Amino acid sequence: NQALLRILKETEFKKIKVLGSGAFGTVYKGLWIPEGEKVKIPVAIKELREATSEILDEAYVMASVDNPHVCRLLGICLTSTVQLIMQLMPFGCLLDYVREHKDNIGSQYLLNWCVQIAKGMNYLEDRRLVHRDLAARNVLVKTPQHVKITDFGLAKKVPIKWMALESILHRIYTHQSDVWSYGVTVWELMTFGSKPYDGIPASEISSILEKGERLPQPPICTIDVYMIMRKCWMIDADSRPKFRELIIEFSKMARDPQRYLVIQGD
Ligand SMILES: *CCC(=O)Nc1cc(Nc2ncc(C(=O)OC(C)C)c(-c3cn(C)c4ccccc34)n2)c(OC)cc1N(C)CCN(C)C
Repeated sequence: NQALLRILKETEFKKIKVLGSGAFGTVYKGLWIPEGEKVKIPVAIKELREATSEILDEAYVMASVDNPHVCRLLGICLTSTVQLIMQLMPFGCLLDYVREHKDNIGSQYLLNWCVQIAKGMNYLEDRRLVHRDLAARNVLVKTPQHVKITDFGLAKKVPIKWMALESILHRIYTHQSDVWSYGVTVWELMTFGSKPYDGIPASEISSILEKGERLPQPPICTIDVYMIMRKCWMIDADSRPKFRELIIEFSKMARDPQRYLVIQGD
């Protein structure tokens, strides 16, 4: 379906402010002004490094993602470089959000985020799509009660500390290895943005995983919640929970939020 992806001219969008920078490229805050519309849509713009060699085929797939908890590719600008246009999420990423609001985040917010992230991942799995880079930094906040998974499709700088053990050792990526990354993302949220395995070099992560060591229990987590994270990090990938079951588990817990998370002043 070609029309779901808009091909933009360079005159249609302007870059206003830098939001983040890395080896991938740069993400800008900008404005999209389609020619005959007289509207100014706030957008985020990611300019990829020059190719030196297909990604339009992946762009159409990213444009067809149709779920309230996964970011959709709004448009693409094809020159020597490739620039991706998406809706601006005005509250930033969930990683920065839980760090800045570490004092006043209730259990209902946290468990609802876990549900929405699982809903987005379950949608991707039903489309037979693997994300490969699920992390708290890659969950964006449209509104505090509405989050979206971003950066889907960029895979087609290794995020070792979020990867399943079989991804580190065998470079095997499946939906069950996404579940492992989901467990680390939830651990990031429950610790209000702590760095996983802080201090340990990335070259030693596969070793400590092989010895049975996992991320510690967050203090606000009852054992009921922590055992869900623990099951996401089982070596046998098929034993890990499925995103379908994670939606059901966290939905039941979001109905009685104080029973499952112990937060000061909740
Ligand atoms: C976790 C770091 C972060 O995301 N910081 C951030 C994010 C945003 N909002 C926003 N909106 C859309 C997109 C996006 O879809 O980009 C696609 C790839 C075009 C992004 C975004 C996505 N990736 C992969 C990023 C990497 C780095 C930076 C942003 C993105 N982000 C805003 O909007 C204001 C700000 C923001 N920073 C400045 C943090 C806000 N401070 C107030 C903390």
